[PDB]
Amino acid sequence: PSMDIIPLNELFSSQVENVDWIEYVMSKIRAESNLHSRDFILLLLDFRNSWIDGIKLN
Amino acid sequence: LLNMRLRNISLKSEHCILSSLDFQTSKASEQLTKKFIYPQEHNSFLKLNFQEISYKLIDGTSQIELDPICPLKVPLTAFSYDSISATFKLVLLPKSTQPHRVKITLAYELELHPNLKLPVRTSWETSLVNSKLSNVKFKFINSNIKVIKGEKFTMRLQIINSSSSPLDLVVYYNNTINPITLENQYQLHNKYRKIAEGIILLSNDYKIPYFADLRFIGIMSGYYGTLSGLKVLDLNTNELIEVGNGASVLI
Amino acid sequence: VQFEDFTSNEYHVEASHTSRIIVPIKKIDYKKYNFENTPIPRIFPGRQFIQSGLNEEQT
Repeated sequence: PSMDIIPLNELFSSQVENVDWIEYVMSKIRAESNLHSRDFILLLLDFRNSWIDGIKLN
Repeated sequence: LLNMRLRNISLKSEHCILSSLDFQTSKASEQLTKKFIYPQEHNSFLKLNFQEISYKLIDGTSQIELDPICPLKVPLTAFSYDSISATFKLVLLPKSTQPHRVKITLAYELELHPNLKLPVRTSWETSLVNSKLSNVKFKFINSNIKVIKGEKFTMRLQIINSSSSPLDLVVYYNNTINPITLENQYQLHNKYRKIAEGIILLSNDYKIPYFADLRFIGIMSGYYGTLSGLKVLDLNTNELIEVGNGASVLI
Repeated sequence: VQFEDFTSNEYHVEASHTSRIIVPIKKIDYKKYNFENTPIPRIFPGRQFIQSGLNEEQT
């Protein structure tokens, strides 16, 4: 029940490359050596649970 | 009347009080003895400072200045050593002693010995964010301490209430560029763009019902002083008050 | 939950729920033990109303 979209500017580093989206954008930019950033914008979904147990959410 | 001395004290409020004395050469006294020195064929003076000491004036006390000092001797110069005080709460103006020992010089003899001591009071005297309504004081339990490396991290907004309906309010970050001498337009645009796009706040409308964790990720570098954007909002009309506090370098 | 040698699994209680963790234990042998001695007080100072208002079997 909300939504927000945020651009991207930092190339990042290899020692932090363990959360899913930064290793996705780095892995996508290992090839195609004209783009670096400012073209891989980042949208912020916010899931909310109106129920009574945990869910696993891929 | 050979070496003018002054003490400057600066009030570092997040630490001790810092006060530094400063020796100088006193030019209106140097041309005096320069006249008789070049009468005796000497270009500049050779005053030797052999025992310089600041003592904490009390019934009896003494301190030690916050770096190292040798036994030095200079011609036409100025030196300034710094000693750390203790940052008082309210209304106790401390005093110091500041003794010194200038030893003059002549042709390998006739060292006319001098000494001086000017005792005076060392009080020049020129992070809780209060709610400004009902003393709902906020303080981060680790403010101004964060060397992140574009990783996740957690902070702690320890809210302190009246303990009278203590479940009221919601945080949020407002990732939106605020809508604002043409380079005064551009510096405000770069400030408002790097504020509203550099960090994310992974728990957005967290709706706190008295600690919090507030995980961020922080996707651009640079020293973010004062961490703006991170507003709260409360049961009344608009308690849109800031935190105004906490900082993080991100490299 | 750790017993003296029984170690349970890793459950997950979410926010306000109950989750009955079931623990085994053997019985305690009556002839091997003694269960008819008075539980001691910490102090040895007060008289503690030494005329204790209790019978034999209730004690």
